[PDB]
Amino acid sequence: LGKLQDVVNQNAQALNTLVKQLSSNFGAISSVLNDILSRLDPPEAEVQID
Amino acid sequence: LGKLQDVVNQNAQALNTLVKQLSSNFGAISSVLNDILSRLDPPEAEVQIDRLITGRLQSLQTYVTQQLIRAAEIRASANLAATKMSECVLGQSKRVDFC
Amino acid sequence: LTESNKKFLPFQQFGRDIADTTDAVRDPQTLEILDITPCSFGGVSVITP
Amino acid sequence: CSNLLLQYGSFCTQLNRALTGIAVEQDKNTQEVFAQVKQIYKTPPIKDFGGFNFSQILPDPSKPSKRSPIEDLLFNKVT
Amino acid sequence: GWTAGAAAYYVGYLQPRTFLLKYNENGTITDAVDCALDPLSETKCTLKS
Amino acid sequence: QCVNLTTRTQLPPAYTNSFTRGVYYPDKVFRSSVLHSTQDLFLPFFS
Ligand SMILES: *[C@@H]1O[C@H](CO)[C@@H](O[C@@H]2O[C@H](CO)[C@@H](O)[C@H](O)[C@H]2NC(C)=O)[C@H](O)[C@H]1NC(C)=O
Ligand SMILES: *[C@@H]1O[C@H](CO)[C@@H](O)[C@H](O)[C@H]1NC(C)=O
Ligand SMILES: *[C@@H]1O[C@H](CO)[C@@H](O)[C@H](O)[C@H]1NC(C)=O
Repeated sequence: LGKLQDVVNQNAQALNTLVKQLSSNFGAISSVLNDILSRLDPPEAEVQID
Repeated sequence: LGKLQDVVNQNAQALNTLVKQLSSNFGAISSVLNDILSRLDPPEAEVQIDRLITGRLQSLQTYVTQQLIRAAEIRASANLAATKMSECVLGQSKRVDFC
Repeated sequence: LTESNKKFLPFQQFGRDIADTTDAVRDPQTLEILDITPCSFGGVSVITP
Repeated sequence: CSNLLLQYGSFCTQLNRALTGIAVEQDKNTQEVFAQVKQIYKTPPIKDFGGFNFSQILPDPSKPSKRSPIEDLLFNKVT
Repeated sequence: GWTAGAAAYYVGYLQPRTFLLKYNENGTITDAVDCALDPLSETKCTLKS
Repeated sequence: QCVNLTTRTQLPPAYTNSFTRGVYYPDKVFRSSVLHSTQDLFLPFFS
């Protein structure tokens, strides 16, 4: 079946892309904010979290 | 023919708007990245390049959103045309004021 | 650089289009108008049985 | 620029997927409108319909194009 | 006592304004329409036609 | 060297109206069938 399969595959792949979006640096020096929080002082940390 | 001319003009004007958006600075000191690459070293020019990237990405996202809305409208019109083709052309439709 | 068939007025150097892209230039030696065209681009597509 | 787009490659993948879906959507849209019959029929050589003049909507073999004069006029009307 | 024949000259002052210029196939200016002179001119120059 | 003139009867300056005058090429580029708008110093029409 074609019509019943795309409506599930597109949603699953969009959810996979949403999950993968957390693995990107987004122009920063790290992906997870906890590394900056445990490594940087709060004035420099808040810029990376922003 | 109004509808075809309007949709063609809308697509062409959106494409030209994207082209002219490529010629924008988005608050930076220049539009083209080659000028800033030649005039400023990359260790000091990453912020302006990132701002240009963000502006072009926003332009691309808006273009994709408008194209998706236009494609949905075109699909609705095509479905209406297909139903009319199946009913009024491929037989006689008893639906008054439909064909 | 393609040999164009359009002449230029004798006070201009460059030439642009509707999209503000410089696609026409004049050689500064013996007055030849040469077009500017992007080289080549595209995408490889795979047909699988 | 590509080195910095490595962080936005997922967004570019989403836009490319949306554009490919739009292209295949417009490709599929013609099939349910015009491809309704899987057999190509033809008109008789002698046009005797009792008085109904069908030459305007029927294609004319005088021109190299298969378009009817009404459809050719429609083609010339819209840019 | 002197003579100078017949002559006349005009002097004008330029100010910054926005003008929409029409170009032909030869690349020569034919007509110009303002944007802060007439509402019809503003409508013409805003539509780029 | 120069000499000075003498006081005589002159005519006061008058004012006339321009009619689509004072238009020049604003750039050294070529545009064909292009309706292009630029910000440059021109002479206003009917001024
Ligand atoms: C059907 O209508 C067409 C109109 O397009 C008729 O074609 C015209 O016929 C007249 C009569 O000889 C000519 O003077 C015109 O030049 C024709 N026009 C074109 C565009 O061909 C045609 O004769 C009609 N047929 C019938 C059977 O009535
Ligand atoms: C410039 O000099 C060269 C060499 O003499 C000549 O071939 C060319 O025509 C000249 N260009 C001019 C005069 O515009
Ligand atoms: C300007 O272009 C027109 C359009 O073909 C042509 O008839 C005319 O001869 C051209 N004039 C010059 C000076 O090239």
